[PDB]
Amino acid sequence: AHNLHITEKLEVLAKAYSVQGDKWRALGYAKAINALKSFHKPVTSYQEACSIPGIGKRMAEKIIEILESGHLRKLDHISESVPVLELFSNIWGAGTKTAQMWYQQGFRSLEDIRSQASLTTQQAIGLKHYSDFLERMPREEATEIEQTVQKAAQAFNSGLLCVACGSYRRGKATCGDVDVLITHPDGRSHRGIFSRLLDSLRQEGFLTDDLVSQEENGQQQKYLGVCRLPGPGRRHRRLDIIVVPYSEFACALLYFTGSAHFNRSMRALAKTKGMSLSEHALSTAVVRNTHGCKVGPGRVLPTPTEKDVFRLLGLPYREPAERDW
DNA sequence: CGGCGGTACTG
DNA sequence: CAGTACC
DNA sequence: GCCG
Ligand SMILES: [Mg+2]
Ligand code: NA
Ligand code: NA
Repeated sequence: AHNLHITEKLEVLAKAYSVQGDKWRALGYAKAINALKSFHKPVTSYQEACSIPGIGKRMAEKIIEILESGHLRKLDHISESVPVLELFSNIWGAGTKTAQMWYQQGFRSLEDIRSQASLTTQQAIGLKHYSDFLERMPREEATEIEQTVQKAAQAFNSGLLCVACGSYRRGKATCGDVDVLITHPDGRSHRGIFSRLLDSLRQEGFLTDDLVSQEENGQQQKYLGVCRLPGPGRRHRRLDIIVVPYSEFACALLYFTGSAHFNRSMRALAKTKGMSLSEHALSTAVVRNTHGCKVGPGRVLPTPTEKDVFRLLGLPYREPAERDW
């Protein structure tokens, strides 16, 4: 953590680009910032800048301006719309397009949104839980939530295997939400159980809002919603559940454990090797066109364990706490 | 030049 | 489909 | 934004 004086200013720029919808420029910035944060010693030279992976001339020039003038002139020309765009796209279900649209329509505050904006069902829930959805819970509460789900699941099939993933599995002290993966060792009993589980969890008043939940489909893969533990002092928390076939267990676990950048790096690596990795499977002999798009499926490789995914990719295994990029 | 992860709901 | 979301 |  040796370049806070520069990265702190870059994260402001990255965030501005992000809420304005400039996703690839923002991405570039993210990789540079992350790089700078892992670099033990204070970069001291424009040459020493380019040196680092994720950093190039453009970014180097910025870092040079910050160490000499102790400032970044671009930070002074960030659009005034940015704080408002950030406020709006912090509503669950509203992204950069929606935020920019609301802004163009003259809205500047959540009060404007509440009173004048047209909201999707999701966004109305997002807004109702605006503050809650910005808070992190202690991992101890995540345990309680996982256990509430696990108990309700194992109540109608004790064979069900339930594991909390995401930041919880990566071992963080606090969690943004709870990610529960459910599967079954028998390979078939996982089918059409959202039906039973969600009903059970609604029965106990545990679920309060549904954000994403295709219950008309017998093939539902995920539930994204909102729960609240019983008793006083409790806040609404975001709950994400996925149910996967046992054969996809390792890939599902890897994906659902993250982090996001870790998943992307893994998947980017797989593609270099003519393979493909998703929450469903690791595939080989994947045929692609000249534009990187999948033109041919290939074969699914057997992956009983996360270790196998690493192995098939020619990588040393990493514990969840080490995937925390 | 041009890709930068791969996928699942919503409406 | 585009937008948003998941990790 | 970075990089092949
Ligand atoms: Mg999470
Ligand atoms: Na949002
Ligand atoms: Na629904």
